[PDB]
Amino acid sequence: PALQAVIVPEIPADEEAPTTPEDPRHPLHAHQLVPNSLNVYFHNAHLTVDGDALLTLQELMGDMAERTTAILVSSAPDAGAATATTRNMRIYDGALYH
Repeated sequence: PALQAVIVPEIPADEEAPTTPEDPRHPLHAHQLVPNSLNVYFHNAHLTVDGDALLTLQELMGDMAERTTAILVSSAPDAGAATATTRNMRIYDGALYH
């Protein structure tokens, strides 16, 4: 829910795409910076991105990631050391999906 706040402007038709952050037409200008938006989080890092750079968020949104979950897997010991008494004890290791 913090990701939908893109503050790219409505560029007038048949106009050049601004690149420097000194003009107000740039999305990283202080005039077009509302708090709790992606532009202030980019400016806190002081990185330079364009209008289409933040416009790629709306098509990056097409694939979603639900939530991270914990996976604990286990298996028997390997066939090089699998005997009648080692098969009782298994190996237990865990991982983090997403």
